[PDB]
Amino acid sequence: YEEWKIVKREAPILGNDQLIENIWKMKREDSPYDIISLHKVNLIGGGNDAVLILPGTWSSGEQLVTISWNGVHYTIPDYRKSIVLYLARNGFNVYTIDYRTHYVPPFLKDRQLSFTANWGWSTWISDIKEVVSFIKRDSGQERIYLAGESFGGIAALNYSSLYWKNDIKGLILLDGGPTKHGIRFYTPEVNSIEEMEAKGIYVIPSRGGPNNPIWSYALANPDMPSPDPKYKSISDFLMDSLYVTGSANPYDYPYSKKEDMFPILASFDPYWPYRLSLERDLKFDYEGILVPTIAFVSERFGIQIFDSKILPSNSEIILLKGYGHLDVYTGENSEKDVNSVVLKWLSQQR
Ligand SMILES: [Ca+2]
Ligand SMILES: [Ca+2]
Ligand SMILES: [Ca+2]
Repeated sequence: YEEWKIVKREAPILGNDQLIENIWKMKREDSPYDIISLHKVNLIGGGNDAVLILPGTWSSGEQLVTISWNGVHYTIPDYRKSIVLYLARNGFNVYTIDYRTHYVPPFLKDRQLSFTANWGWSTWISDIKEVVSFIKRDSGQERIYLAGESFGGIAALNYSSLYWKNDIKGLILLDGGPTKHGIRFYTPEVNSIEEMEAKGIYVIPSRGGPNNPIWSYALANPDMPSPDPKYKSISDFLMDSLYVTGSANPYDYPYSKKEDMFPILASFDPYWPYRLSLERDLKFDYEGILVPTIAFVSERFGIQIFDSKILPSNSEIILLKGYGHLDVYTGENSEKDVNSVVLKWLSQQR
């Protein structure tokens, strides 16, 4: 349990052979599935500094680097469309974490998932801490840049509220952070910890991931019939389902593409613990965080949901006009609107 063990050493990234990946794994407690992992990406010959990116719900560090799940590949990553690869190409040591969710078998159900009952904030925060400690030694930085996507932005802020003084020198929120008072991709099956155990429902399933091969089928066969007869094709149905949820804008700028969206949905982890959301009770102190911050907010999703008032005083807020949630993370226009802007912001800190 104690140590990080190397599992992939100096491995070139598919479609990006100037970039290399290292992966380490750490056993945690107390079930066989309590494992975390850490990915590092840098240019051949080395990168500098340290940026850690926290994935969002059902996401993983693996997804953030190779748009894959357990080595199952759905596409070839484009560094222009990937914050991790883009920052690594531009000279940074970039790291990203596989949460414990990345080790859950997709076929488990109901009470077989009871080992996730205490996958709450102290667990997640402890796992992020182990990664940060490793990064400091690996990169040589006393403090790091911490980025977060969606849920990962809340995680970044929560982590920072506890450890910013010794660990964090800059925050990058990519459509993620505390949401507004009572802000209403699932309808909750449980509403408390007691109900979770009473009903034996410990996780929220993804509508993508290994248990939903529809996305991958539809990328290869986009003109097949729609399961919902309102639409002319399966791809039409799936892309419009993303539109309706504020996840994509297929119809106007930034012109979300199935080639970008379907691989993301396909490569998610199957399950996410209820415990994190059921600990809405826990108060984190965001008042003292004196860290330079850049926050990106999608017009079609984030502005409606995310609360700007609770962020550090520094914060530069970038509104992404036309964007759905997932457009923040992929697509050819994300290079101009997100990735290059994060790089420029980082250059202003140095
Ligand atoms: Ca140092
Ligand atoms: Ca399916
Ligand atoms: Ca077809």
